[PDB]
Amino acid sequence: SQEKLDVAGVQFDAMCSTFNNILSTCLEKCIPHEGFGEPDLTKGEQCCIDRCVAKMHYSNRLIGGFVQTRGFGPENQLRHYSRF
Amino acid sequence: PEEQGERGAEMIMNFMTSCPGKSVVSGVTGFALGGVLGLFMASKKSYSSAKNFGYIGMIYAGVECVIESLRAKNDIYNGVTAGFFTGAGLAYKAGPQAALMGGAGFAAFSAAIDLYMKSEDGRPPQNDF
Amino acid sequence: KEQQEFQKVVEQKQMKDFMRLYSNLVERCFTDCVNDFTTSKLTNKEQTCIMKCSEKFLKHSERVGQRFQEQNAA
Amino acid sequence: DALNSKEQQEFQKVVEQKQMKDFMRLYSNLVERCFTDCVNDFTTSKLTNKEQTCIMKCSEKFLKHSERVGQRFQEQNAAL
Amino acid sequence: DALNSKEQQEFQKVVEQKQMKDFMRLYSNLVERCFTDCVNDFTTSKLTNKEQTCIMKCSEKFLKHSERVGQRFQEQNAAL
Amino acid sequence: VQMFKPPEFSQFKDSYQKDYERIAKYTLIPLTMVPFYASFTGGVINPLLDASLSSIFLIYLQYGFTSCIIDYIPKEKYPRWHKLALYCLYGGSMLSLYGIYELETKNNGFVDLVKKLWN
Amino acid sequence: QLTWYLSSLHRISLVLMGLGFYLFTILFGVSGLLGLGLTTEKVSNWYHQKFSKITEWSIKGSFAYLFAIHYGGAIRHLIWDTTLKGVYRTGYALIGFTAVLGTYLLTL
Amino acid sequence: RNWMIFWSVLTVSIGGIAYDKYKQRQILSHATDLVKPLAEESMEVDKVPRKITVFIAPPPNDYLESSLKVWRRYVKPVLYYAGLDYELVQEDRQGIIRTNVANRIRELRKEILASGVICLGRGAYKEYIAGIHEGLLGPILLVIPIPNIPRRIHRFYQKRFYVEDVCSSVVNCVRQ
Amino acid sequence: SSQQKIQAAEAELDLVTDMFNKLVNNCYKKCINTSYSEGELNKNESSCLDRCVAKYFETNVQVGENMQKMGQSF
Amino acid sequence: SSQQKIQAAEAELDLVTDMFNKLVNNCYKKCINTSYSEGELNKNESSCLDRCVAKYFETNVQVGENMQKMGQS
Repeated sequence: SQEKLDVAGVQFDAMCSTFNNILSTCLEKCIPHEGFGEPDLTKGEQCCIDRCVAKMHYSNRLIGGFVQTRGFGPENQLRHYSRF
Repeated sequence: PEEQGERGAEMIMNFMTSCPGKSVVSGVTGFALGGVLGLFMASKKSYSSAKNFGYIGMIYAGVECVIESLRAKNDIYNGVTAGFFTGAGLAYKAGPQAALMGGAGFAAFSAAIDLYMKSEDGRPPQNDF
Repeated sequence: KEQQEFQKVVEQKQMKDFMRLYSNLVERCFTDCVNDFTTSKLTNKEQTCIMKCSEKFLKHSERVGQRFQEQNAA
Repeated sequence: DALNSKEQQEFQKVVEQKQMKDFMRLYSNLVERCFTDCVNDFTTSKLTNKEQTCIMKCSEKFLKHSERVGQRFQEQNAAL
Repeated sequence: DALNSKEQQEFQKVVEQKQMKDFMRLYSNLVERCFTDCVNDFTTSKLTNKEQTCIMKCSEKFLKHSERVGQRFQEQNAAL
Repeated sequence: VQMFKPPEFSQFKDSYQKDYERIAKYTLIPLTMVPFYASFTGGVINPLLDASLSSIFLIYLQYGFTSCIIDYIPKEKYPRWHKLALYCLYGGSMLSLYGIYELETKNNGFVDLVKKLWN
Repeated sequence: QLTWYLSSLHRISLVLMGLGFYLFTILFGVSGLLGLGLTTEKVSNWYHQKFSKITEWSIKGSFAYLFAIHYGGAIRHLIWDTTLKGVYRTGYALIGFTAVLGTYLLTL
Repeated sequence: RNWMIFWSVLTVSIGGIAYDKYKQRQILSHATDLVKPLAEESMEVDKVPRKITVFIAPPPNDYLESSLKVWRRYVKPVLYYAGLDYELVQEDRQGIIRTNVANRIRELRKEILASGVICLGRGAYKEYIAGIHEGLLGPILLVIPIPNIPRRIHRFYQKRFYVEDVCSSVVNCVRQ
Repeated sequence: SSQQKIQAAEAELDLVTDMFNKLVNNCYKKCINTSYSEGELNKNESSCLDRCVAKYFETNVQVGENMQKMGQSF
Repeated sequence: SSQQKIQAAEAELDLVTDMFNKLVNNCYKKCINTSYSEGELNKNESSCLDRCVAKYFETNVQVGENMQKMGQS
């Protein structure tokens, strides 16, 4: 079944985009931009990455719930696609 | 058959890393280093020196690893409180002002040590002049 | 005549751009007001801040889409 | 997704293809981040020793950060 | 990479298509850059002549910058 | 005819428990106003202040419990339960430090717990 | 006498607030060495479900009245900074400040 | 009087050290004087700037890092400002500068028959002029700054004239 | 041919899509206050957004004229 | 086949293209100033860009070796 296959493919893409967003944001937030003391990241960065991915996954769940309440979709937001 | 083995490997990683291990490995390290320095101290004395240096190492690494599991950071203002509470908890048995001065001196010593070990990985500058 | 596969790739580009817009929304609304990572669970203040940010970005995107439509039609 | 059968074998190959694409994108972002952080000495035209230690530390810290966020994302999606 | 000698021409066609698509992407990125860099005032609906000149300086500086970096890119990728 | 003293507690003889208890009291007095001031205006409070407040509260409560336990269970008389209850005070202090640390990170703070119990 | 009254009130407020603080801290202490997972939300939900209104109000009134006794500990610090007209004035100011602070904390 | 004369000799030693390093920082004003001709328009694709090859030899029987110190701290801002794309040819043994320049001239001669310079040190200039006389005659602008037990302290205190000499020679090389 | 017309039809929407995305991102950077106090835009923000999209289209046409000026037509 | 070879070449092409885009953006951020004073390419920046593309290629080579040290690609 091709249709269920690429339905699972776009679902995995929706997982992958969220995962890359979590990874880039928790990279930016509390890995220090100045300097690195060592490889094999320390205790503080481990704890901050755990708390960042917890806060970030809960925030992604909350916003993905809220934009369905406010009706945000491709038809309601992407007005510029109606020209084509 | 392997579930308890992999859980034991994960538990020994957690016990060697996530601050219980941090507290006791530096404690026995300070104990062995105090037993080494007791050869120069006696030249019960070596036992008291080993107890003192094991206390110093254990409470410094424990307060550091519990401040750093807090605060979500990996910067300075860590050692200037870890050594402060180390000096307080060590020279606590005699005098409040003496505990304050001992904590302040140990905080300045830990800050100097962290500024020596830290001002080499700070940032590659715009010029090596 | 060739517009069916063209509208298929328009729909695919639409889905990709919608996912990118949603990810940029979540990225901005996170990165703006979660700046203290001592706790591991969101406070009431940061949760209200995130809901305010998502509402503001949604109506801001609608406003920008309206003005973009009226300056693209002209 | 949920319905897995004999057809999931090609799905895992497509997942491997997408994982190769995502690792190439992650490698490019890794090079960009490690160049942005501490390769900021522009007198010479070759990497000095401090920038080499920077690039090693930034690369290993970035890979440990990526695998940490991957396993914690799995542990957070498992709970829900 | 390495393929048939007759297929180099269609390869050059898709190289040209990639070049014009990247050219339009560079155009949009330049518009974003000196919209970001030089237009901080938001009291009018028209551009100040000072911010006009800047959009002049950004356009020339980023395009000469892009051509210099493209030449050095061809020079550096000639070796490797 | 006299302005004798603040009412003294059973301070330990060799230790400087009176002075450290005074220090914990005098720094705990203005520190408790900070959640009251920051809670009156809005819902804003930050950790490392709830943690320090609960830790100073713990040190002060441990001093109060040692003073009441020396006052009521003597050292010279009935000393068998006394060392065991001192050890249970220290075990409760350690388990409560771990509870404070689990309340600051995995939860939203002890002052937030107090407010969610009052609400 | 007033000194026995204030010292006994200080002692009983200290020990009851000590049991409350120690219990609420080591509830989260024993959840971390084990795998219990007790949040503030779960404990607050259980406390608001299993307890009725009037017992909650009595607990809140007791705790808010006894916290003003430790601000009376700040008052006995104020006498510790340096007579019967002094100590009776501090006792009357103690009980009045305790009453108005318990009212203000019950209004919260 | 003991602690008085102790802190007196300590503060005059530290005052001399701070005065020498402050004057070394003061010569960076004339480095900024060389930053003034930097702001000139280079072209896009054609113009690659004027290359100043620099030959580095260590002082005799000790390490390369002394000549690298006198290279970096004093000469390299001057060549980094005014946009002069330098190149560094350093040696650890003897003769590598000589065989480098001689192999360069020999490769130019072999290629044609197939059909400024700032060297630091008396040894580097010796090997460079030997490489020139070997490449031009044999078979198939110059600027010479000079790098250098209580004499070490006397040089370490009389340092401002040395960095004035090196910076004045290299600004004469860059400006002219 | 078919690939030529589908490439032109792809580019004519890729340009407007990337312009909309960069418009939303840059106008959210420039105008919107990061300190969220309410979920709706103020009367100042609603005007500065219109000035933002207007100034963005002016920058687009000026950069187009400047790239036609010194850049060759090829 | 021809389509497979063309896609295998196109992957290399747009890989090199996005490398070039990130290169342009980073070396613009590094020492090319944001305060546009004169409409020129300065003599400092014209060597900045040479050293910047050289250092970026050495950075990409070094990270490509550090990936291949470990068991990955």
